[PDB]
Amino acid sequence: MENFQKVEKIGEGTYGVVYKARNKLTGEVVALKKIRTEGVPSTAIREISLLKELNHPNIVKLLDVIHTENKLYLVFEFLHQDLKKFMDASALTGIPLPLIKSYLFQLLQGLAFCHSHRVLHRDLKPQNLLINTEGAIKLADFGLARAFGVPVRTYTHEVVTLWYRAPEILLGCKYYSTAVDIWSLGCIFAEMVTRRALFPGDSEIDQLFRIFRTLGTPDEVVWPGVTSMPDYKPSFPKWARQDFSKVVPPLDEDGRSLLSQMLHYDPNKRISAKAALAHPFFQDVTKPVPHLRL
Ligand SMILES: Nc1nc(Nc2ccc(S(N)(=O)=O)cc2)sc1C(=O)c1ccccc1[N+](=O)[O-]
Repeated sequence: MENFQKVEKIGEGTYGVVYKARNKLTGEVVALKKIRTEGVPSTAIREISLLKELNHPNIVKLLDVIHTENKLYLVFEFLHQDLKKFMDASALTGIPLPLIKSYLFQLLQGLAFCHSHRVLHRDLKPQNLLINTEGAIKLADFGLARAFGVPVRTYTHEVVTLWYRAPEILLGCKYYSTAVDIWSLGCIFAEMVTRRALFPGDSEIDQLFRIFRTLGTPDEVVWPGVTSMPDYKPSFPKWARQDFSKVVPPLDEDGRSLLSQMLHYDPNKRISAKAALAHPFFQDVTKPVPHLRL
């Protein structure tokens, strides 16, 4: 900590606190995540160093990893705003479609890259997507397969957002696939368009049921194997799928077609990041400059 001047706290998670800080030596401004433990997991710490090699324009750069004094510090390149704040600042007007499209395209490139390197994000949400004045957007705060005991109560405690969680996770799947990130990104795409969260559940069952109420209760026809999943109950209510044109108006058919493919129930039917990049929706993609108030 003596090597870093804390300028201000820029957030807090269940097991980590994030500060904007300055390197007393270099003068470089960074985001510093501080994580508290009785020796700390080497396995979890392992995966970390791995992320250091994942360098891509749409992935926040992990500069350094420091284990010391029973604390783990992650130092990342600093960006000035997250998508959650940007969406809130743009709620009255809405983000222009060309910017929505550019951000979606860039995030898919980022995912295409991590997925081809067998890296999953696992917890995409607007707060973990960072933007800069040049029109770029980047994936931040990648989640580990396991880096700390199943989070359920933080020091001061904070409510975990389930809004972007894929249905297979909610149904108890033990192994996540790259498809979980595509689902989360589709939820974010919908939110940028409508200016309302797609599935705002306040509990795991409410989250699951909100997804079911919109996309219809899944069955073996659309999702083979779903009725044998760990948390599936034959007692789940059976909702009919809602007309998709009601879900994200006034998004055009190209956008709606791509979103429907990102939200397929079956992880194996859900579009890949690579395939999504080739979807007709991106035929006219460009890279606009966002109006950012910092
Ligand atoms: N790199 C980086 N930059 C940031 N700046 C920032 C500046 C302003 C705002 S805001 N609310 O719009 O004013 C938000 C973020 S956060 C961040 C992260 O890498 C990060 C992102 C999410 C969770 C945890 C971490 N983390 O582990 O450091």
